[PDB]
Amino acid sequence: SIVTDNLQCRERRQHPDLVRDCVEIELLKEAELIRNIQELLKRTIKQAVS
Amino acid sequence: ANRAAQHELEKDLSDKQSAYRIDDKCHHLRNTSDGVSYFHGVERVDATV
Amino acid sequence: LKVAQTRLDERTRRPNIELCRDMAQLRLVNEVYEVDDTIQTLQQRLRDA
Amino acid sequence: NLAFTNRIAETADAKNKIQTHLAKTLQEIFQTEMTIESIKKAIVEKSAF
Amino acid sequence: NLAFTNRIAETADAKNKIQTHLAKTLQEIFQTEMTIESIKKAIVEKSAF
Amino acid sequence: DPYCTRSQRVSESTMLPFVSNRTTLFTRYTPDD
Amino acid sequence: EDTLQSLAHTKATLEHDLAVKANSLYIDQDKCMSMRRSFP
Amino acid sequence: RGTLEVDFPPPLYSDDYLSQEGPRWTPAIKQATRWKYTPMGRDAAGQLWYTGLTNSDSREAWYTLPRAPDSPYREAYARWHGCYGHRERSLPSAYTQRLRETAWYDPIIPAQYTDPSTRWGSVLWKDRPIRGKEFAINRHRF
Amino acid sequence: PRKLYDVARNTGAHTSSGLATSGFRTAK
Repeated sequence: SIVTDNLQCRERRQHPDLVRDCVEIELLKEAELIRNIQELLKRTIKQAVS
Repeated sequence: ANRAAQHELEKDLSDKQSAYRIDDKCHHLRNTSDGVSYFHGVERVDATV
Repeated sequence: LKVAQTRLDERTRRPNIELCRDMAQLRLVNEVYEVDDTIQTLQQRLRDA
Repeated sequence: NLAFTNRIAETADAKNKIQTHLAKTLQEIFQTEMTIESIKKAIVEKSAF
Repeated sequence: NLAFTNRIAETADAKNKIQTHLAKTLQEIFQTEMTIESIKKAIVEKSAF
Repeated sequence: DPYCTRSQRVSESTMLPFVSNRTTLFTRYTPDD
Repeated sequence: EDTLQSLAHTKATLEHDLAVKANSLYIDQDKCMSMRRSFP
Repeated sequence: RGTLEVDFPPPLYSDDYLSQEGPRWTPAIKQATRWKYTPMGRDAAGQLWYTGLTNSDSREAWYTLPRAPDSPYREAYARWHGCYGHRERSLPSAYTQRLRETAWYDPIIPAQYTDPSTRWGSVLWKDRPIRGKEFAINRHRF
Repeated sequence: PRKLYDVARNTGAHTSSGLATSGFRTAK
């Protein structure tokens, strides 16, 4: 939730600075890492209940 | 400037035509159709912008 | 399940801005999980019979 | 005009190769389906034995 | 016992249809009370002209 | 030079913005790719 | 079953490739060369 | 164990975890104003412009009914949002909040209160066959 | 060939700017 709010607030930038820079790259990487980890957790908990 | 703004509208029209083709071929697909097969794992992926 | 799987993934090659998380995607992944759970329950009833 | 002639020729060659490969893939898929149906009938007969 | 069971089911469905008809009629009388005032507003503006 | 800038020249020219409303960044490709 | 799903994936890939090359031919041959035939 | 006889087609669904990749580029959101630099000539000037959703007759009621020529109202987004709200009200809110931008939504795709099964419920009532002893089907829901 | 060199700076298979050879340009 914190990461996606960061994405909308940083993406509403004024026109001479709306860039694709080092901040956007690591923000997108962080969002994908979060989704990957909370995909792995479901598999782990199902193996636990089995 | 008039022609450039035209070209922007034409590009939007092209994207919407491609979307119409894909989603119409989705919607009119039926059970007991010919082009159906298993594809495991596309419900796991969600890459949308 | 075959028909729902093909309906899901042929909406993956979509154009750039048209690649939207429509309600169709949510409804289709819920369909996939629902028909999966139906399959496991019917398998267990088969074993009990 | 020369560059246009060369580009049209190259991409027409690519489209013809693609269409041949698609036809071969469709025939392969159909007779693989007949193969897996044969395996299912064989398993049923072995169960009876 | 069967005679009471079917009679209760029938009269309960009649009562449910009466429920839904009353809800729709209350929504309708709210909407026409909302639209009865714009006539008076129109009359005031026409008096000004 | 007054004619060294025209609308046909700065319509071509690239340092000026002339921006549109799309924010997606398309990619280009090389023929060997 | 594994071989069938791999073949189905390659079918979808070749079908999208067919569509994109057909549109590229359509542009480059039909809409772009009419002006070169005209030459005002 | 002994000899087994198997007859059912399908597999168990969840298997073979895969290192999935991700979406490319920032999500788009409606902005309230934008900036345009329109004539490609030596005469040129950059101006900002109202995207129409801020200055809008956002409330359609009996008092705002007549409307005005100079009022910044767009018919296209109005009709589309009317039919889109008609569509959206049928869906439950727990799925509707996935159409909101900020990711407040649950990591579990099925909703918990809708689902009759228990999420990771460790118990399964399983019964063995012993001669002279009842086989009770569906002991969960008595 | 100024725009040819300008496009050829970004001509590889990566996220290129708004550099459309005629017309408008991406905002990002």
